[PDB]
Amino acid sequence: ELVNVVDEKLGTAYGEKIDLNNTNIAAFIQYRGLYPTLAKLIVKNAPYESVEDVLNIPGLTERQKQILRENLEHFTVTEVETALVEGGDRYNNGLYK
Amino acid sequence: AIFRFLLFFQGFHNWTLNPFHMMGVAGVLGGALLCAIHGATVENTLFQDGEGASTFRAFNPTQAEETYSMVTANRFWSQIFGIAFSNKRWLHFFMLFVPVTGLWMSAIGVVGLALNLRSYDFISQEIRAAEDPEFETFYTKNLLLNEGIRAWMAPQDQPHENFVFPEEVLPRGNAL
Amino acid sequence: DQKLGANVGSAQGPTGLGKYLMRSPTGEIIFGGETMRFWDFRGPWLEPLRGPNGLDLNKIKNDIQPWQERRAAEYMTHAPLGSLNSVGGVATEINSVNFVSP
Amino acid sequence: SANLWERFCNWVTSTDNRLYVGWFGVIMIPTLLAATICFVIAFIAAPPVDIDGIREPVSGSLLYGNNIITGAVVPSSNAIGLHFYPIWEAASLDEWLYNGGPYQLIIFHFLLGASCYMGRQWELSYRLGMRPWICVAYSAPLASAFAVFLIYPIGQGSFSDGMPLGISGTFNFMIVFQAEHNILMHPFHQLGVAGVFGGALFCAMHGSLVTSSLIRETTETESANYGYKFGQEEETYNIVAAHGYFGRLIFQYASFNNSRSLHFFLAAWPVVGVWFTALGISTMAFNLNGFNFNHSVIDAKGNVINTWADIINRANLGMEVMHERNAHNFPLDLA
Amino acid sequence: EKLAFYDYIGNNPAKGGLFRTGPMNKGDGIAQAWKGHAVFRNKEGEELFVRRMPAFFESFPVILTDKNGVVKADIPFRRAESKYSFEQQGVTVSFYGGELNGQTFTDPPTVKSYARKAIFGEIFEFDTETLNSDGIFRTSPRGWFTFAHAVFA
Amino acid sequence: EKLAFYDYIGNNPAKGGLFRTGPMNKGDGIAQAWKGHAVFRNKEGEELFVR
Amino acid sequence: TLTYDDIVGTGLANKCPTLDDTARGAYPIDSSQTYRIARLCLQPTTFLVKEEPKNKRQEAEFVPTKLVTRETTSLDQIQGELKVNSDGSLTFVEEDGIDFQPVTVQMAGGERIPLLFTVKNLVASTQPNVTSITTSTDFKGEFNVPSYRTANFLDPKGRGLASGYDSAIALPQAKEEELARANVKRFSLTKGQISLNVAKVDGRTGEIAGTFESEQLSDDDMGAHEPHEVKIQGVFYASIEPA
Amino acid sequence: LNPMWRQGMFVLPFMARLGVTGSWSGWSITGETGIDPGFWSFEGVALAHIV
Amino acid sequence: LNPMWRQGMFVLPFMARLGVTGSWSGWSITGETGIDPGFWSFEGVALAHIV
Amino acid sequence: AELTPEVLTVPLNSEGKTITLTEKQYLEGKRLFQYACASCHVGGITKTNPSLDLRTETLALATPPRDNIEGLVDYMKNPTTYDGEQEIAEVHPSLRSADIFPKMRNLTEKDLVAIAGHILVEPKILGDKWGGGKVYY
Ligand code: CLA
Ligand code: CLA
Ligand code: CLA
Ligand code: CLA
Ligand SMILES: CC(C)=CCC/C(C)=C/CC/C(C)=C/CC/C(C)=C/CC/C(C)=C/CC/C(C)=C/CC/C(C)=C/CC/C(C)=C/CC/C(C)=C/CC1=CC(=O)C(C)=C(C)C1=O
Ligand SMILES: CCCCCCCCCCCCCCCC(=O)OC[C@H](CO[C@@H]1O[C@H](CS(=O)(=O)O)[C@@H](O)[C@H](O)[C@H]1O)OC(=O)CCCCCCCCCCCCCCC
Ligand SMILES: [Ca+2]
Ligand SMILES: [Cl-]
Repeated sequence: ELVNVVDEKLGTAYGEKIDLNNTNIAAFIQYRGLYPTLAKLIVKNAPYESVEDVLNIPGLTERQKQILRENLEHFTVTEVETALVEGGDRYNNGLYK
Repeated sequence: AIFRFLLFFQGFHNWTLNPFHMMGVAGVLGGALLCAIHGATVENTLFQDGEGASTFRAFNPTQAEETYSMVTANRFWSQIFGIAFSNKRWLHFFMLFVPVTGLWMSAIGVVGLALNLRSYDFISQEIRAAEDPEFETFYTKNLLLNEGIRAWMAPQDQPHENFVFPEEVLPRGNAL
Repeated sequence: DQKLGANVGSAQGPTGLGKYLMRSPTGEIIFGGETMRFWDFRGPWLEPLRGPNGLDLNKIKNDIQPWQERRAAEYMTHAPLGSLNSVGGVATEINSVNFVSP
Repeated sequence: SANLWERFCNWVTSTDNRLYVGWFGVIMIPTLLAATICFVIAFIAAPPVDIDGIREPVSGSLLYGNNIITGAVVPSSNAIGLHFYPIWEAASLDEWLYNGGPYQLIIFHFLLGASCYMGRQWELSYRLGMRPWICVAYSAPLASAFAVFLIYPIGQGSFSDGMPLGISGTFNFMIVFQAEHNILMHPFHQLGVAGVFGGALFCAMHGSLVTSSLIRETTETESANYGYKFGQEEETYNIVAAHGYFGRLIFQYASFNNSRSLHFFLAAWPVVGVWFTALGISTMAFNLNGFNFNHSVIDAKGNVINTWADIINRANLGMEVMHERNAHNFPLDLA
Repeated sequence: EKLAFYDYIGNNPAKGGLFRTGPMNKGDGIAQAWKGHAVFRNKEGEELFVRRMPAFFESFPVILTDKNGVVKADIPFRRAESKYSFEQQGVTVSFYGGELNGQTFTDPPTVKSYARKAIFGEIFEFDTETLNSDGIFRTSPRGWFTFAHAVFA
Repeated sequence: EKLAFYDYIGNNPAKGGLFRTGPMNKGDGIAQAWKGHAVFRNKEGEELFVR
Repeated sequence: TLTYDDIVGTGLANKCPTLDDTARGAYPIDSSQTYRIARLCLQPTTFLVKEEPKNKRQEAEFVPTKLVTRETTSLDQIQGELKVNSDGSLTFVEEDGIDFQPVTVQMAGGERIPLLFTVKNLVASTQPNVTSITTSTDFKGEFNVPSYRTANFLDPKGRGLASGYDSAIALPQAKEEELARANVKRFSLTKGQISLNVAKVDGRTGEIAGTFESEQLSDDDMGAHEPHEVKIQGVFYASIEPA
Repeated sequence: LNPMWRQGMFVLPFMARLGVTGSWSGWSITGETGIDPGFWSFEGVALAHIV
Repeated sequence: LNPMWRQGMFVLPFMARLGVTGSWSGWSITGETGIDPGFWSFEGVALAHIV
Repeated sequence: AELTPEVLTVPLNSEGKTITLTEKQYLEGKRLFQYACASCHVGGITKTNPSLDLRTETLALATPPRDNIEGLVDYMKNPTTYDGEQEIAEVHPSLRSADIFPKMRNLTEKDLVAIAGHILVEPKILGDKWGGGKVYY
């Protein structure tokens, strides 16, 4: 049947925590020291099979890995949704103030 | 406080799309034309009754001859517009009729807006717009403008309703 | 956004036209958005990014200079939009920045 | 033959023509026939136009689902901007109708002809020995069409931003304009409605005063109009009885007794008022908008105390935030 | 049922249009039965309330608040940052008395459908077939008589 | 298909009525496709023909 | 070489570079030295739209169409590695570039057929054992065709997928089952086929040229109607370099 | 659920406000049966005026 | 299966009998594409007479 | 309903210590805020990057914390990204870059304290308005 994949996504982990595989980059601005450098790395570094897989990003300094560990409770992960990832919408989804 | 009355009527009643309002403007706009056109037609079809350039003094406050060539005026317009008056009595009655009839029509339209019996939509249009997502007219466009007006104004324009419209419920295009 | 890791060259906007870069009617690579109407603009700050076919995706990708970024920022926040009473911005803006382009 | 060309010039300029095809007419008559014929065909059978250059065609013709009130001739694409788009600039007509080609062909020919129409309104006045200036009254409505069809587009950087050729299409032009420029709060527009309201007012004033002070020459059961013959020597109304009444309505010195001073005012008012309204659209075409009193009156602590000026801003944001849904990609609307 | 029926905006003479001809039935359709009172609740069991449609509005948004008027749930426009979507709140709907009496619905779409309906007051079951209705409100005789005479006068 | 179509009485001009207005399509409907030749047979295998 | 001004308004900018009749040589592949494509470019020449055989399945063919938009069709600035494979073949793998252009073409009836002509995520391959790239050294592979309109796009009535209205707000009390398809927006994602067959090599500077043929689906308009099959023929130009 | 004011009735209500609430065919505005409106039924009123 | 004579066309056939078999929009009576009818297309004929 | 010194009491440093501004400093800040910020920071937002605003909470979760006089002042001298892992004085007005941003030349330590104070006092007065954009206008 016909369903709005996005409105359905909001009934899962996404919609409750920062989805490492879908959620737009700006969402990382709600936690200390994640935005610029790390959010870019997280988003840029394709999907993850589990939240912890973020700790495995090649190059992460020991401090970055520390920070990531702290905020894991604010992340989750769900199937990559095209409607939410296509068009590069994770770097700019047409929303501002 | 009157400009919002205008904007309101657009947003809520889609007043501009009302047949009576249109007649209204047709009368006021058309009435402001007769005013201008007749005035100019007279000042530039005047007879010479003085030796000065400022022909204002050259006027006979005590009737007698016509101060402007009604016969010349007729021929002028009859050649530039194709149609032209030729009975000052009618030309002047016309000038009463046009703007007075206009305002009367614009009134009726509002008398209907009282009961909210507006001229908001065209049903045939909405039905096709529902089934077919690629059908777009300057009409559909306008209705969306109304939606925005209502949603963004209603809160501070109707305090007694204690409206609270979460940012996420607020209709908005892209980027803006 | 490019600094945030976005590939400007292949970015697809809502209409499917090209969020950041698109083509003009005669084939040249220009900026996207409503700004497609001003693809005839030439200027010191922007020229070094233009190639023989219009905006070069390689220069744009790594030759943007800081003086240009702040130039763009400066001019962006100083567009010739204002009110009679001299309130810079869009008719819906708030009072604060008293300015109207010469 | 007294000399063909010499004759030609005598015919053209002839004041014995049913319609005075003038010298200006020689340019007018063809340009206006192109504009009208193209319009009528467009409005009836033209296909959808991608006005906003974002590949989202807006159909505005009858045969494509429109009626008189909604239907319109859609402005050229925004991808075209201010570029000249003549039929011979398109790979095919199919491409030309899609990019809103007809619009330019229409606006350019009309504005051209409508100008010559003014030039003619002088010429005939010359050939007939009457004073000029009538054409100067017509300079106001023309200067508006110009402002709405050419000045605003030049200023805004695209013809896609010019007023559409249709009823609803015009309402769109207004609603959006207001949002981006807050025109109701601009002096020039206010003077415009003053001229228009005033016009209609005075038009009713004169009209009534005169018709009400007509010298009786008609039966009780005979049209009061017949009491006038085309080509009269004396006047058909008592301008002294007229002034007598109106002078008592308000007060003597606030009433006209000089038909010439009356008629000048009658013409001067609307034309001057509309001149400013035309200058309004032409001024706001360079983003010098109406007064912005947003968050002006604030209280002792700093809180913002709203005025009707603010309630207007909300209504404006709605229009702003909703117009051209998919056309914006960035924060500020600078186009 | 009769009593519930009067509590439906589709009988408010202030809804309608000048050229929206015919009976009120060519609009929402011939009323068949009262589906019942709809009570909306969210995961915590809290009972929500649907903000009704003021006659002024042709279209109105779906917003849900508690007794104190605090917005608890709604149907978002831009989902990008929605905090109260029916999904995130586990909103459900239950009916009492009427067609849907004793039943409950929990799948977001169905819940939102009825929520979208609650806005007009008591939810009813219409027969749109017969008169080939279009689903656009029309005014009552009270409304027409009032308009005609206000004009004539 | 075209050839088969001509062998259909619904294209015979002698069928119709004086006040049966409109195109032939308002009648039997817009032709979409040829279902095919129908061959009728009875228990004995004999082939029958429709008058 | 020509400057920007030497091309502006001529339409030349929407034209992939060309090699002269001479350049019909062959470029060598070290197989122990990584190679990449500094610039792949695709220029459309024709857009054919396979017609729906009506109900009467009679086998359908592709038909030419008029380009209703203008000279904005070309794909340029494509880039990626041209890794050499064990069996001695070559596979190109795109990374980034102007890899898509929204094209709209009309047909016999007058129907506009919009498509998102692209080659996103290209993975072209060649014949096994290809020490040197000769004339006609077929490249074949698939790519991805994302929805024409992205998530944020709103239809004339405000309805959208990632944003916009939930239903037909213009018909407050209408049955919804019929309107289902047009209210619920779906984001289509599909595969495409393309083949780049060389025609001109130039081992000297390492820049090959040729012609391509690709097939893909057109816009389904947020899943409101079925997509049309499209075939696209044109020419290409690639700049191979060691790097 | 389907009273006169839902069926775009305009004259029928003014006839009930003063007494006429039945039809010669048996039914009645209030919804009763077996009632005998006599001659002054909606039909009756309508008849009268025509004459 | 759906030629002019099924669509209640009356003038369209008389225009094909003498040559005009195409439209400025691209299609053609015989069912071909890419054809260029020139000016004398059904539209053309229709245009001419009006003038 | 007035700007009491109770409202002009904003956090001075990270260690809880506070400072109390005066109606003179406030107005002065407000004036300076217009002179060198409004251009891009009108009403607490950020035109050239709408993702980061001047909301006290936003400044609180910044890195280092910029939700106090000390914080904001440092920033106005040597600006950094939200995680602080990168100095941006080259594309953001600051003291160490007044040659590039002339408006910042006049600005003296007195001025910097006022501007900083303004940023912390505004939300106290306007509330939600200060952070959000057109939605709250
Ligand atoms: C082409 C553009 C156009 C035009 C020509 C008109 C024209 C008109 N509109 Mg209109 N309108 C437009 C666009 C336009 N509109 C748009 C875009 C909108 C937004 C949707 C509206 C919304 C709108 C509304 C909501 C209304 C109109 C109305 C009217 C009409 C009545 C105006 C009148 O004469 O007041 C005359 C004012 C009076 C009330 C007359 C009595 C006033 C006394 C005599 C004056 C006393 C003065 C005093 C002595 C001096 C003291 C003052 C002191 C300050 C000195 C008029 C026909 C109104 C109408 O239709 O009402 C019937 C109306 O309600 N319009
Ligand atoms: C209550 C009736 C009323 C009145 C008094 C006004 C009055 C006015 N409207 Mg207005 N308006 C009304 C209803 C009314 N409106 C309605 C119902 C609508 C539609 C919703 C509008 C829509 C509207 C618009 C859109 C605009 C106005 C504007 C104006 C102002 C200039 C209009 C003008 O030039 O008229 C033309 C008529 C004249 C030429 C008569 C002039 C008479 C004036 C009032 C002076 C009177 C003299 C004064 C009494 C002093 C005499 C004392 C002396 C003898 C000692 C004016 C103050 C304009 C404005 O805002 O400008 C600032 C404007 O843009 N109105
Ligand atoms: C004024 C008294 C009146 C009233 C209040 C009603 C009311 C009603 N009638 Mg009705 N009717 C009336 C008189 C009246 N009728 C008369 C005299 C007749 C005999 C012709 C009918 C015949 C009739 C029928 C046959 C039907 C109704 C129906 C209905 C109902 C549906 C409403 C409707 O269709 O609106 C329609 C309203 C309009 C379209 C508005 C008309 C406004 C016009 C267009 C304005 C014209 C402007 C003018 C040209 C401008 C020029 C002026 C300029 C030159 C200066 C409604 C209760 C229907 C019903 O049965 O419902 C089930 C129905 O089927 N009526
Ligand atoms: C005689 C030439 C002629 C012919 C052969 C046709 C034939 C046709 N037309 Mg047609 N048409 C014609 C002239 C003609 N038209 C003209 C002049 C017009 C302009 C008004 C039209 C306008 C027109 C339209 C708009 C349409 C057609 C259509 C059609 C087709 C459908 C057939 C039809 O509807 O039958 C209808 C036949 C009748 C109802 C018979 C009328 C007989 C009357 C009732 C007799 C009157 C008797 C008289 C009063 C007695 C008084 C005498 C007594 C006092 C002594 C058909 C091919 C339709 C088509 O397009 O199909 C898809 C269609 O939509 N035509
Ligand atoms: C292909 C298709 C279908 C095309 C469609 C195109 C399109 C969309 C068109 C739609 C048009 C449309 C339907 C518009 C609706 C508007 C309309 C009909 C409104 C309703 C009108 C109405 C009943 C309302 C009442 C208000 C009213 C009475 C206004 C009337 C205004 C009116 C007619 C004024 C006429 C003004 C005018 C130009 C007259 C000039 C007269 C003249 C030449 C005088 C010159 C002159 C001056 C002198 O001084 C002297 C001395 C002489 C001698 C003299 O001559
Ligand atoms: C690409 C180029 C195309 C060129 C086209 C070919 C040339 C033009 C052919 C014209 C054929 C049509 C004849 C028209 C007759 C006529 O108008 O009246 C006949 C009168 C009498 O003419 C008088 O007529 C006299 C002859 S007679 O009286 O007609 O017998 C004659 O002797 C005298 O010279 C003459 O002035 O014509 C005139 O008074 C001259 C003015 C003609 C004005 C032309 C139309 C103006 C249109 C303005 C724009 C309107 C826009 C659309 C609005 C709907
Ligand atoms: Ca097809
Ligand atoms: Cl719009």
